[PDB]
Formats: sequence, structure tokens, C-alpha cells
Amino acid sequence: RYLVRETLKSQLAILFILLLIFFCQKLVRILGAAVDGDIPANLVLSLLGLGVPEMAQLILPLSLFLGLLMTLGKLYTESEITVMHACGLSKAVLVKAAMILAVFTAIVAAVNVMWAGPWSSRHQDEVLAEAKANPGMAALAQGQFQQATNGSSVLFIESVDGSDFKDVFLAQSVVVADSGHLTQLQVVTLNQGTRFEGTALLRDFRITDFQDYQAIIGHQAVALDAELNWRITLVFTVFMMALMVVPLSVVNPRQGRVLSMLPAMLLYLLFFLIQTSLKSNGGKGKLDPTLWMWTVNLIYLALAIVLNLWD
Amino acid sequence: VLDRYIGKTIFTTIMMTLFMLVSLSGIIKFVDQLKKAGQGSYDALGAGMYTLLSVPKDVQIFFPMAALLGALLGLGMLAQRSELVVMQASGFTRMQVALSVMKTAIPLVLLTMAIGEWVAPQGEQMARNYRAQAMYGGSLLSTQQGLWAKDGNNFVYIERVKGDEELGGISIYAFNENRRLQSVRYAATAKFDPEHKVWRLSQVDESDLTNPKQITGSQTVNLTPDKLGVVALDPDALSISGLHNYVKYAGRYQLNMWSKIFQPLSVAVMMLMALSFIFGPLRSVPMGVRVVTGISFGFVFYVLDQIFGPLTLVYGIPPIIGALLPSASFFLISLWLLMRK
Amino acid sequence: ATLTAKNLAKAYKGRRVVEDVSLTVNSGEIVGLLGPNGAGKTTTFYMVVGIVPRDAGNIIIDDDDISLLPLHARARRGIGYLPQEASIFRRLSVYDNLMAVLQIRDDLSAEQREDRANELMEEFHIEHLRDSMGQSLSGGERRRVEIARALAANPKFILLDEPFAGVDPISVIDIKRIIEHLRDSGLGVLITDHNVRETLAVCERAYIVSQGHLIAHGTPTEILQDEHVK
Amino acid sequence: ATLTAKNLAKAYKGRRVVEDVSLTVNSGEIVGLLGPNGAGKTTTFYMVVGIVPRDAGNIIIDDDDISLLPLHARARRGIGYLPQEASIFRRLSVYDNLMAVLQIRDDLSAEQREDRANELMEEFHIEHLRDSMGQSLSGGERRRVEIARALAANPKFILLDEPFAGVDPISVIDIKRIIEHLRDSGLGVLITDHNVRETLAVCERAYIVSQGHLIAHGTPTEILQDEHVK
Ligand SMILES: CCCCCCCCCCCCCC(=O)O[C@H](CCCCCCCCCCC)CC(=O)O[C@@H]1[C@@H](NC(=O)C[C@@H](CCCCCCCCCCC)OC(=O)CCCCCCCCCCC)[C@H](OC[C@H]2O[C@H](OP(=O)(O)O)[C@H](NC(=O)C[C@H](O)CCCCCCCCCCC)[C@@H](OC(=O)C[C@H](O)CCCCCCCCCCC)[C@@H]2O)O[C@H](CO[C@]2(C(=O)O)C[C@@H](O[C@]3(C(=O)O)C[C@@H](O)[C@@H](O)[C@@H]([C@H](O)CO)O3)[C@@H](O[C@H]3O[C@H]([C@@H](O)CO)[C@@H](OP(=O)(O)O)[C@H](O[C@H]4O[C@H]([C@@H](O)CO[C@H]5O[C@H]([C@@H](O)CO)[C@@H](O)[C@H](O)[C@@H]5O)[C@@H](OP(=O)(O)O)[C@H](O)[C@@H]4O)[C@@H]3O)[C@@H]([C@H](O)CO)O2)[C@H]1OP(=O)(O)O
Repeated sequence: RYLVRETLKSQLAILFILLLIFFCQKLVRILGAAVDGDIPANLVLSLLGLGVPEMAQLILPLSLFLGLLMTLGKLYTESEITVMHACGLSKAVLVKAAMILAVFTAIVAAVNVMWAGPWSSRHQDEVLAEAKANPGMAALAQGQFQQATNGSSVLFIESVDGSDFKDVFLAQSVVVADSGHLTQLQVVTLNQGTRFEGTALLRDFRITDFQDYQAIIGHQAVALDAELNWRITLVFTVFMMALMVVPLSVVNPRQGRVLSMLPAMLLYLLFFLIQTSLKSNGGKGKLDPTLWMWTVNLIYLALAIVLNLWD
Repeated sequence: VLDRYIGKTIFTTIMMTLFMLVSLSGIIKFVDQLKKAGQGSYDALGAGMYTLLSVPKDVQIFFPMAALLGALLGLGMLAQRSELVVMQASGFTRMQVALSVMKTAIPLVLLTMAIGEWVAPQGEQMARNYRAQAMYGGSLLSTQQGLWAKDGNNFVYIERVKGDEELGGISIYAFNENRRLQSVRYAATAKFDPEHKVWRLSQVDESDLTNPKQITGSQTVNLTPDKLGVVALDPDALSISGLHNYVKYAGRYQLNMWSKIFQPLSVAVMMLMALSFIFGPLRSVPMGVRVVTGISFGFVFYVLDQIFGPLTLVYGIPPIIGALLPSASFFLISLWLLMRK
Repeated sequence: ATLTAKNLAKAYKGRRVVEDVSLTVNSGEIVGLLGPNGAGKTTTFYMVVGIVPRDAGNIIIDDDDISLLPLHARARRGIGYLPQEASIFRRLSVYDNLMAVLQIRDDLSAEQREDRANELMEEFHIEHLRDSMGQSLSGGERRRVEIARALAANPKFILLDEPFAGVDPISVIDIKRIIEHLRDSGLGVLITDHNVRETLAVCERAYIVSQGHLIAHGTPTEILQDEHVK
Repeated sequence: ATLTAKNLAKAYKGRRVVEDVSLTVNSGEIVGLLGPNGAGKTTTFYMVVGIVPRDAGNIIIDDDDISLLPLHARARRGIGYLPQEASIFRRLSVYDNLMAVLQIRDDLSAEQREDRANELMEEFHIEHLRDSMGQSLSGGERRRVEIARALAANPKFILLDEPFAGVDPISVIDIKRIIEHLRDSGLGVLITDHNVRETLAVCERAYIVSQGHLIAHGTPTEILQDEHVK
């Protein structure tokens, strides 16, 4: 006999409408790499689903936080938590229910990093990198700087759509092209070219004429040319915020219903704010030089307990 | 008059929610750059930077979303307290109410149009300029990077960039329409000088190609100045005349040119959308649903803005279309909720 | 002056909630509109007000069908309205509230608005609270300001919504005296309460909607004869 | 079998609302608690309920200072309470609501819970609404369900907050019949309301607060004949 199936419905709803908010955040972020960061967008829809678990790290505790808070708001403004209090039920019965929710969502956040967190992390470690190497229909004219592992080879074309080229410019010094065309599989079918490499006057002054050269400079340049904290602290968020939000879902008559959510949200995001700030020095696992984080973890567990209890 | 009442009410709700959405994003970006201030100071990548950096948020980042939430809560007060229907049952028309809100919308368009070209561009300039302690930051101070210039037929590779506006520098690829090289220079002493010296003739190390054999070379001792040589600031940099730069030759720079000058339309259409709400599916559902619908359509505006701006890739749709698409097609949903019943 | 409704209709997903109400109100009389809770009073009164639109029927002021005309149009033609809950402007003064409703009167001047305001304030006993804030007033003083604000528009049929709710019998008899003062003024009053034996004693005739039907219509004693509700 | 409030007191940041008020409620009688609008009908009742915290006061059931308890500990030790508005678990069935109250009946068996549930459903006539969805009940059905939940926790002194506010005078008489059946089941019932002419006609004795002070009490005849009522 519990209200757990009533709050589980809003749990599922807030889950389903937070995944799209964070999709629409990470998608707006990776459009920055599709436009400015110069990464081809043949991998947007794939990169979303391959990286949804690092997104759902932070969905599920806030999902249970909202799915408890918005539910017990209705349960209190129908004057119904205060009729469970008018019967012999206590605050402890909805505490039992909320901690059952905490068990369920903590199982979710655990099996995240058990079977899909690092799995998606080491399949997102490749960006489908073997097709980042293997070319397709990606040129992206007026760009392609890529200083790393290419020298400084920039090759832009002052054209319109790809039929009449001006200053293909083919840097490495630079070889200069007049005409050009396009084929795929690194073999570009350009007509003319003029190599030049003279840096100083005392050096060589090397020219080549217009020749039947194919200009292979597109080479597959690879880069070879704590979880100990989060695995416990996110499960502690899921285990703690359920016990923390029930003394804050108390909706008062005068201040209204949504202003009865400001202190819970102002403490929840202050929590995640201080946790992310104290993720400053992390060392990636085996180098952990600070543990001020369990200070705020223990003091918010104390804040939850102190809040709840009122003797 | 109660023209004063509705106007000052909407204005103070705008200012209150605007100060709220300034303070929230200010402390969040404060503790965000607190994750890299190991070379700055306690406040250098902090409070001394954000006391300037609050106003470019205030121009365009939150000011449409805060515009809807302010002109929604401040006019939902008048329906919560059963107070808009008082004047609407005294005979004060809904077009009287729309004119009463937009009679004081004019300081909001005036305000953001002033700040977004007087205080906010120089604000984020000085913000990135003050982050020169912790390195790697691209600003008016650039770093040791080869900025591949493109001056029409002319092209210049850069070797080294300093902070005193000097360059062991300019390597002119003097290329005509015959692609005949005239200079192979290395401008080792490119010191900043006034407007007579937008390119200063430094350190002649050239060779002309008047003949394949005879070369008139000289070892003795383009139209992109330093206020146009700072190009890494891809968000809102400066005014329309300087943004009219890549012109005798780039789609996103005129896209941002339109996005600079459509934010007043964004605020005005935003208040019109708030009034179509308060005369639409609202007026019966309570303040929780008011503020949920508020942040929902504000985030819808944010995602349509920050996608359909950068979405201009497939057809390469015109930037007037790409910038008005989160404004005119939000005016449209407002207009439909007006004339729906 | 005569306001008349004919064959009022409202439904929801085809389920009829209002079935053929035809109420009348003349100037001078105090028409009551009672019934059960949520079976005619709210919807019928709010259609006659103009908060909600009609589906079939006529609303007529003096041989002029205003059924297409919305609430602000009915106010510009002569119907006033007072809401249930507290409906004062919580930031102006009482003085500025009365002038703020006198602004939209396109038939006045600078001295005439001050004169009409001083008339209404000296008549409704708020002229000593002239410089007060309506947010920081009491219930009876606030009802004085709301009735004075309704009279600032110079109406011809004021349609009160719950004046006899939530107050002690002393304030009941004070609001009784202000409705007696309005029937001295020659203004028609239409009223809906759930205080039957505290509202039906002032009405010169009252209409009793009952699940759509006006099964009782006429004087309060004739209403108390039939018990087709009870 | 006797409840007594001794010397209640409450303020709101230097705004006093109750000033040394003591009320006595014996078993088996409809005790009223009336007054002026918001000067102690709400506050004194909510202290005897226990929603608001007092400062000084003594609540006694058989020499038990239950004044320091939370709300449900008073409900644990024989006090009932019914709220003002729709306190129905709208997404439960009615038998689930009654058993949901009956889960904390440690002094009963694992089958006497269902036996008492059958008794209450035979008494309050919800035998066809036993498995209806708790949203889909009407007014009197909803009142009977909430009173059945109250009695399923088996109280001695039940405390109702406006059981008449928002019902037509048919359901008023039916609720009076229900409250007389409650006191004929032997409960000392306390009622506050804005309806003195509806409350005083069913109460056997009533208490009249005024500005943090009981100024009259006892029989409704003396409450009619005391200091100002008309
Ligand atoms: C009511 C119900 C509630 C609703 C739900 C709530 C909604 C919440 C939404 C949140 C969703 C997203 C979650 C999230 O966001 O999640 C996290 C957030 C947690 C909290 C969220 C949830 C909240 C709690 C729950 C809710 C509770 C209520 C953050 C994150 O994620 O953390 C970090 C993130 N912070 C945020 O995002 C803030 C968050 C904040 C969230 C706010 C939430 C607010 C909710 C409000 C609630 C209200 C009630 C209270 O979100 C944002 O704001 C986004 C906007 C969100 C708004 C959404 C709408 C809200 C609407 C609400 C109503 C509906 C931050 O950057 C984001 C900023 O971007 C824009 O600014 P800019 O434009 O950029 O300025 C935004 N501007 C904007 O948006 C625009 C506007 O402003 C805002 C508009 C918003 C909408 C406005 C309207 C809203 C509607 C209003 C309606 C009313 C800013 O906005 C800001 O400022 C903040 C802003 O004001 C505030 C936001 C405003 C919100 C207001 C809301 C109001 C609502 C009111 C009503 C409700 C924003 O902050 O940094 C990282 C990402 O950058 C990365 C990447 O990974 O992508 C990593 C980079 O490295 C960086 C770094 O940036 O960190 C930079 C480097 O230069 C360097 O500095 C480095 C170190 O510092 C060095 O020392 O660090 C780099 O990587 C790689 O780059 C290169 C690579 O390519 C190789 O070449 C390499 O070289 P290099 O080239 O050199 O770089 C790099 O190697 C470096 O390092 C090496 C070593 O270190 C080795 O270490 C290795 O390992 C390490 C790992 O182990 C680490 O894990 C890593 O270091 C690396 O892997 C590394 O390899 C060196 O090696 P060595 O040599 O030493 O050996 C090496 O040499 C070199 O140095 C590296 O490898 C690169 C990329 O990878 C390239 O490939 O980019 C993130 O880390 P990550 O993502 O985790 O990784």
C-alpha cells in the first residue's frame, strides 16, 4: 500500500522531458563543433545515443528530486499529506516510500556505470574514428586549418559551389593550384599546380610547371603522429535527496505553490554547484589530492536529517 | 492613469526577473571559471571579470527569456489577484492593455539596443582581455598562432603575435590573377602606428617573378588592421560597419550581424507573445502553470535560436531567414493564439 | 433601461451544462440568481457578465443584441461587474483608482473628473482614506473602494459576484445597506450567492437556475412555496 | 473520554491572534466554535488540531499533556480531524482508502481490519462505491468517504473545519443528520464555520471567540442574547 506508483508516473514523465532538455543542450553544444570546431556532422544522431549515459548521470537524481517534489506538492495542496497526518500515519511512511524510490533509481544509476556508462565512454572515445580517417563527402571549403600533425597545411578554395576554383592554395612552403575538380575513394583530380618552397633568398627557388599531378595531401592523421568519487557520490545523491526533499515539500498557503519549490531547488543546485567546483583537481582516478567533497556530502546529509527531525 | 500602473508593474517584474537571471548565470559562470583559475587570482577570473561580464548576458542571452517571464508573471499577477478582469470589466480594452504594455516596452528595446553596441561588446572585449594571466586565451591579445589571413587575391601567413600589437610578422603571398609571386617578405618589425599604417612596410625580404630567370630581389633592413585582425571572437564582437568586413571576398558573421539587430524584435515579439498567452489558453490556470509555460517557451526560444542560427548549413539558407526564424515564427504562434477563438 | 437574456446555452463535449436560461433585469430592482453549486449559477452569470462566451442565445441591452460583444464592450455600453475575491489595485491610491477608471470616460474634463471622484468618495465614505494604499486596507473599506470604482464607470446594470460571502452578519448588513443604496440609485443589480437565507431577503425578484432550468422564477415567497429543488 | 483546552496562546511576529483562551469539549456533543472573521475561529481550532504550533497552552485527554505532540501523535492517541477541502486520495479505490487508514490499527487483528471496514461500509452506505475510483465521487459521497476514513482510525474527539462551506441547503440538512449520527456514536465533535445560522442550529453548545478572547460560550440561547450579534 503506497503512493510509490503515483510518484513513479511523474518520475517517468520528468525523466522523459529532461532527456530532451539535455539532448537540446548537448546538441546545441556539438553544433558548435559542427560549425566552428570543424568536425563533420555525419555523426550527430549517433553521437547523441553514444553519450546519453554521461548525460543521464545527472538526469536521474534530479529526476527523482523533481518527481518527488512536484508530486508531493499536489499531495500537500490537496490537503492529503495532512490527512495522512490526520490518520495515524507519520512522516516516516512517505520517508519509506521515498527511500524505496531511492533504491530503484540508485539501481538505475549503478547499472548505468556497470553496463552502459564506460561502454558508451569507450565507444565515444572513438568518434567513429576509423571513418574520421576514411574520407567521404566532407570537404568544408574556406577552412580546414588543423595545425596538429599536418605541418600547417591549409587548403581552402575561393569558389561558389565547386565548379570554378580560385586559389586552392594547398599549403604545406605552398603549392599553388589554378584549376581543380573532385573525386573520392584522397585522390583529387586537379589540373594544374605550381610548387614553391623558398623561405629565404639564399635558399633554393624551386618551380614546377603545370603537370599531371594529383596532390595527395589529405592523409589520415591519427594522434600518434574520480569514478571512485562519482560511483559513490551520485548513488549518495539518489539515496539522500529523497530523504532531503520531503521536509521541503510542505506547501504553505500564503506563499503559493511554485515558491514552495525555490528553497529545495536553491539547495539542490547549490549542492551540485559545490560538488562540481570541488571536482577542480581530479587527477583522473588514481591522483586524488583533496577530499573537501565529503565535507559537503556529510553536512548535507546532516542538513537532511536535521531538517526532517523536529524534537 | 493605470497606464502608469501596468507599465511600471511590467517594468519592475522585468527588472526583478532580469536581476535574478543575471545573478544565477553570473555565479554559475563564476564557479565555472573557478575550475580554471589556477593562474589568475581569487577574483581575476572571477568577480573583477563578471562585474563587467554580467551585461552581455543582460543584452541578448537571457533578456528575451527574462522578457517573457517578466511580462508574464507581472501580468499574471493581474489575473491571479482578479485585477486585469476588473479593468477589462470597466471597459479598458485588450488593445488598451497591449498598448499599455508596449508603451513601456520601448525602454526595453532602447535599453538592449544601447547596451549591445555600447557596453556589452567592449564588456566582453575587456573580459577576454583581462584573462591574459591564465594563458591559451584568445582575445585582443592573441597567442602564438599562425592566423591564416585572406585579403582577396593577397594572403598572409603569420609567424608570431605579441601583446604590444607588434609582429615578427607579415609574409605577403603577393598573388595576382596570373598567380605570379611578387614578394616573399618577412616583416620582422610590424609595430602598431596610426591609420596611415594599416599595413606598415617592414623588413623587405621579397622576390618578384618578372622573369623565370631574372629575379629582382631585395634583402634590406594587407587591408586587415589590428582592430580587424582580432577574428577569434566569433560571438558578438562589435558594430555593423566593422562586421561589414568579409565583403569583397563567410556566412556566420553576417548571421551574427542579423542576430545583433533582431534582439529588439525578439523582446517586442516576446512581450506580444506573453500578452497572447495572458489573453489565450491562460487566464484560468494558476501561477505554477504560468511560470512552467514561461520557462518552457523560453527554453523553446533558446533551442530554436541556438539551433536554427547554426542550422544554416544544409541549403545555406539566407541569414535573414535563419535569424528571424526564432522571432517571426514566434510572432506567428502568438498571432494564432490571439485569433484562435 | 432594461437588460435581457434569452435562451442561454453552454455545453462541454456535448454534455449540456446550461439548457435554456432566459433571465431579465430592469433598472431599480435587485434580481437574484441562486441554485445549487456548479449547476447553473457560475456559468449562467458569467455568460451574462461576458467572462465566457455564449453558444446559443441573446443578451440584449435596450433593443441591442450584445451577445457577440465581449466584456469590455458590455462595460462600454453599460454593464458593470464586481468579482468575488479581492479586486482592488494593490499599488495605486483609492484616489488614483477612482481617477484611473475616470480616465477612460471620454465624456469628461479635468475639473469634472475631480468633481465626480469627490462625489463618489464623499458618498461612499472613503474620502478620509483618500491617500491610502488599497493593499493595506481592511475588508469593508476595500469593498467600499471596489463599489466606488464600479460606480466610477457610471454603469446601468452592475452584476455583483458573491458580496455576502465570508463576512460576519454585521458586514452582511453593511453590504445589505450598500445594495439598498444602489437600488436607491436606480441601478439594476444582478447577484449570485450561496447565502440563500441571507441574500433572498433583499431581492425584489429572483431566478433559480436548477441544472439548466429556471424551475423557480419570481418573488422570494413564491420561490419558497415550491420545493422542486428540495 | 474528556478533552479540554487550557489557556491557548498564539501570535505572528508580534501580531497576537489568541490571548489566553480555554475551551472544554465533553464527549458525545456537537460543540461549536464561532466568532468574527479571522480573529480566532481559524487559529484556536488549528491549535486544538495541532497544525499551527502554540506557545502556551495545555491540551488534555485524561491527564495527558498532548500539547507538545506532532499532529499525528494526537491522531495516534484518539483525536480525529477532517480538513476543509477535498482530502480524498483521488487515485485509490474507496476500500483501499479505508484499509489504508486501517493499516495502523495495531490493536486489531489482520482480519478484524477487514471486518471493521465491512462495518463502516455497511454503515455509511458505500457498498456500491466500495471499488469506485476515488476521483469519481460526488459531494455527499465524498463527505461520507472522508468521514469513514476518519472513523476508521477510531477517534474519540473529531474536529471538523467547515463541513457546510459550499453545499446547498439539502446537503446541509444531510450533513446535520450525519453529525447527529456521529454524536449518537459517542464523539465530542468540534466545528468552526463562517455560517453561524447554519452551525448554531445543530450545535448543542457553542463557544464564541472575539479578538483572542472568548467573550461568550455555552447555550445557543445565551449566544443569541449576549453582547452584540445584530
Ligand atoms: C527547473 C527544472 C530544472 C531544469 C533542468 C536543469 C537544466 C540544466 C542544464 C544543464 C545541461 C547540461 C549539463 C552540463 O552542462 O553539465 C555540467 C553542469 C552540471 C549542472 C547542470 C545540472 C544542474 C543541476 C540539476 C538541475 C537542478 C535544478 C557542467 C559540465 O559539463 O561542465 C563543463 C562546462 N560547464 C557547463 O556546461 C556549465 C553548465 C551550467 C548548467 C546550469 C544549470 C542551470 C539550471 C538552473 C536551475 C534553476 C533553479 C535553481 O551548462 C551550461 O551552461 C550550458 C547551458 C545550460 C542551460 C540549459 C537551459 C537551462 C534552462 C532551464 C529551464 C528549462 C564547461 O564549458 C561549458 C561552457 O560553454 C559555453 O561557454 P563558452 O561559450 O565556451 O564561453 C557556455 N555558454 C552558454 O551556454 C551560453 C550562455 O552563457 C548560456 C545560455 C543558456 C540558456 C539561456 C536561457 C535559459 C532559459 C531561461 C528561461 C527562463 C557556458 O555557459 C556558462 O558559462 C554558464 C552560464 O552562464 C549559466 C547557464 C545558464 C543557465 C540558466 C538557467 C536559468 C533557468 C531559470 C528557470 C529554471 C559553459 O560553461 O566546461 C566543459 C565542456 O567543455 C569541453 C567539452 O567537454 O565539451 C571541455 C574543454 O576543456 C575545458 C573546459 O571547458 O572545461 C576548456 C579548455 O580550454 C581548458 O580550460 C580545460 C581545462 O580547464 C584546462 O585546465 O577545460 C575542451 O575539452 C578538450 O579540448 C581540447 C581537445 O579538443 C584536444 O585538443 C584539449 O585542449 P585545448 O585545445 O587546450 O582545450 C583539452 O585539454 C585541456 O586539458 C588537458 C588536461 O586537463 C587533461 O584533462 C583531460 O580530462 C578532463 C576530464 O577528466 C574532465 O571530465 C578534461 O579536462 C578533458 O577531457 C581533458 O582532456 C590538458 O592536458 P595537459 O596538457 O595538461 O596534459 C590540455 O593541454 C588542455 O589544457 C580537452 O581535452 C572542449 C572540447 O572537448 C573540445 O573537444 O570543451 C564541461 O565539462 P564536461 O562537459 O563535463 O567535460
